[PDB]
Amino acid sequence: RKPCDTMKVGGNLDSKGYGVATPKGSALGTPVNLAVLKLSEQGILDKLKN
Amino acid sequence: RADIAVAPLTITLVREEVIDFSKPFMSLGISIMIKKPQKSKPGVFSFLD
Amino acid sequence: KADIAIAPLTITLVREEVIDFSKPFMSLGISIMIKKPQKSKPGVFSFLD
Amino acid sequence: KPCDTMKVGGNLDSKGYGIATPKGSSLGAAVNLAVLKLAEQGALDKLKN
Amino acid sequence: TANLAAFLTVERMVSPIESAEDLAKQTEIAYGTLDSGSTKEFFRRSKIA
Amino acid sequence: ANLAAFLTVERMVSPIESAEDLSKQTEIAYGTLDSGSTKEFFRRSKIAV
Ligand SMILES: O=c1[nH]c2cc(C(F)(F)F)c(N3CCOCC3)cc2n(CP(=O)(O)O)c1=O
Ligand SMILES: O=c1[nH]c2cc(C(F)(F)F)c(N3CCOCC3)cc2n(CP(=O)(O)O)c1=O
Repeated sequence: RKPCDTMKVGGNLDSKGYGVATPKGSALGTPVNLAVLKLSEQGILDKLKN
Repeated sequence: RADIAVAPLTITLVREEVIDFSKPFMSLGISIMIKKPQKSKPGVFSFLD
Repeated sequence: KADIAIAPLTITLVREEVIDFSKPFMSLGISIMIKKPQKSKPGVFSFLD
Repeated sequence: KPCDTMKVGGNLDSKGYGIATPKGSSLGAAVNLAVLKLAEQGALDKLKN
Repeated sequence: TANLAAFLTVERMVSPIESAEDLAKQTEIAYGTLDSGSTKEFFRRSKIA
Repeated sequence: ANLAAFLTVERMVSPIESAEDLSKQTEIAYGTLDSGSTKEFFRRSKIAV
């Protein structure tokens, strides 16, 4: 972002990660996770990241 | 009050025991932010340095 | 033939369709392996280096 | 050894290893909770170092 | 001549910060986090010295 | 002064930094393993790089 006056140095310090939130015992959680894995293997997450 | 949530929520142990999570879509870590200094080198003023 | 596998096995979609997987303990990616750049003989370019 | 290579650049893709269990198993959820407990305590980073 | 050589010797000195051990090795450049959250709780519940 | 500066520190750097540096040149070649999902990532990629 402007004024483009910062930069990121160093590697990641811990293993953090975000995921799709669903209630416990939900029936749609397994097809949602299959869709997440399908979008991850297709690389469309990296496309939206770019 | 909700049915499903798509948001950057951190997958923790204390949150897994009440609600479930799928596999993570974006891994990340703790970063370092600096002031990003540039090469502000002047001309004639740097000769008499 | 086994009960549980604790080994670096790659989490894919085609492996999810038959067995289950847990949350990732260590994230990684594809990196660049090159040798360490040592000193090279510069030659004639050291006349005005 | 001979300590003659080095890695540069960030990761190009999102890869991650996890514990595998067969589908319909009873131990997969306590294994996942134990993985989350080891992740939050930083013991995985300790073994990585 | 010696003074300009000393200044150019200073010009090729220590690279900027690239690791947390570089932050621990100095005291001139201070740093901070957010006042509340799991980011500060990571350093509060840390075990690495 | 600058020749003393080059003869003083002698901290050589690497020519290749990012993944786009491999596409930016052609003199230094690069390859992967002959079989595997790493090669399938390059085979089924959608990025023009
Ligand atoms: O579940 C959590 N998810 C979070 C997600 C994000 C974001 F990155 F925006 F998605 C952030 N920010 C990071 C820096 O910019 C401001 C907000 C904080 C989060 N926090 C607070 P923490 O406890 O300090 O981690 C959580 O608790
Ligand atoms: O499930 C898989 N797990 C794998 C685990 C490893 C590692 F853990 F690193 F040993 C490796 N190697 C990559 C680096 O050098 C040595 C072997 C390959 C794996 N492959 C083959 P891929 O399909 O090409 O990824 C898998 O299929």
